[PDB]
Amino acid sequence: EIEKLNNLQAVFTDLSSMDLIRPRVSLVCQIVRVGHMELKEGKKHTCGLRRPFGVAVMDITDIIHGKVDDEEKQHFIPFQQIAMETYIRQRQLIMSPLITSHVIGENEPLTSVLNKVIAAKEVNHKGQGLWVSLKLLPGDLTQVQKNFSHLVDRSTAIARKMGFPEIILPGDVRNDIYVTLIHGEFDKGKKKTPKNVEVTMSVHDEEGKLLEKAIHPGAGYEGISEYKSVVYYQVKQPCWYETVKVSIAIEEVTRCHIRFTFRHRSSQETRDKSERAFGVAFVKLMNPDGTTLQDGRHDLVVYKGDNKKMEDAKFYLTLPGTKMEMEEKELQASKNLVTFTPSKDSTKDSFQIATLICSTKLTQNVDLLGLLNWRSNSQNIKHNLKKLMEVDGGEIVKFLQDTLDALFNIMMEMSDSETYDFLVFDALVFIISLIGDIKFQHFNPVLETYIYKHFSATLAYVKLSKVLNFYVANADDSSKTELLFAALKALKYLFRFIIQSRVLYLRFYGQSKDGDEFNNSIRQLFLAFNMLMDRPLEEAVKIKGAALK
Repeated sequence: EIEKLNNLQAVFTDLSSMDLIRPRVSLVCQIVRVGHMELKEGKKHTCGLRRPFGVAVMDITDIIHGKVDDEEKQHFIPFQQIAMETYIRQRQLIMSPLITSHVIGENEPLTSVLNKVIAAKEVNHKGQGLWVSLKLLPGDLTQVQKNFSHLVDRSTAIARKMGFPEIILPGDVRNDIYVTLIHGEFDKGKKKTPKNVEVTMSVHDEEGKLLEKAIHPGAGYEGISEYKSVVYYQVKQPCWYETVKVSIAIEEVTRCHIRFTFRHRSSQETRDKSERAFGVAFVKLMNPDGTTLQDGRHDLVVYKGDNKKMEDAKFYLTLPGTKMEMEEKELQASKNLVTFTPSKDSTKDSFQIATLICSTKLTQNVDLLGLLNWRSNSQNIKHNLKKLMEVDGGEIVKFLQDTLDALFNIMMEMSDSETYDFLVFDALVFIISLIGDIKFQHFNPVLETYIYKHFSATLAYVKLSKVLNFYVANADDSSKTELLFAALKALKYLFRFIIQSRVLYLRFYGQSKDGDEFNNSIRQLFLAFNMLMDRPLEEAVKIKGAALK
């Protein structure tokens, strides 16, 4: 890219406070050669094949620390090539040749050379490297492009962090799905020469049509229809560890899946293009529970058989894709012997991928979704509520609005179950406690936005007052101590919601008929607090402290 030659300016965004104070950060530049399979002259070879060449690494933690910052410094990061050690030491072996092995100078995965460079602080570059001026610019992409616009114009490349910052801004709309090709064990089949498996991933829809540009190889480069993995030479289980970026329409990702067509890229072009994907794995970006694909490792399974069945969405999508999917179908078949016939096409071949979904809207939780489906999952609402608190606030904050509305709906529809009242009470206590945390304190404006604009209850406040009055009435309960104490920790917003429900009652029924009863509840709550405090201090020293707080 001649246009990039003077515009090869990289900026990594989202680099949070804990990122800078990380003990070790290294600037790893992976150099992958693209072209022919074998570095030989004489035979025509396929173009566009990626092969491992080398990786340049420099520990830029102190640069990220900001200890030394200077544009003039053109850091020459030494380049480490893979050990192609088969041409120098062979010329001197006399009087005792007894050796049986093969030639392996490229077959090492890039993670191997990466770990070598990480361990060995010295790199024998032999005059090969790259010049860069590394400086840390405070702030995210915006103020970097505004307080350092000269260095970082809009034409400067944009790169984001593997993770999330300490301050999740409300409306951090993103769809950064980072797919890492950890490894894949693909059998050599009837070829003694190990297959040069290339993961030409293909985002097909539920109808099987390939999605274009949904796969982005990395920052500073646009999306592509299909991403081809590095074609490892005669490696039975290639280990790529190649991260690609997937940014599909966040509302289309439910109908979108990735089809992993594994093609053996032989030493010759006619063989390569005459060889189809002997095996194909895949994953669908939604879980069966209506949630998007969970963040972490997914153990794909490479199928075998009719390639027509491999490429037709109505079959391979319906067929299980991951090893967990093998287990799911097998276990559902164990109880029900109704037309569940396992296929001998299920070879031992399998694939491994990791999905770092950096997104805001995408849902990954079971009990939270069941609570979303409360109107049809009242049976699990007991368990959905019993397990919602272990759901991290990162998931809750995604649709806190619908969560709050659903809790209030549970309250109005079937308020008879005081058990669900208690569950919703404690879950809401935890909700407000986590929103008050520094992580989610900036959603508190959005929380109050919901309260003033989207709160949807008229008498739940009555039951909240009743339950909280019970909480203060049973303050001496050790099991209540943590529950009542955490309620105390956020009583301001609990009562903001209660006031919202009361005022909705007011403006929906005109006059406060139970205004006197309401105030009586308030007063009896005060005197219950009095009963709490006049109890011996030893039981609840810290609890009366938080009460005063």
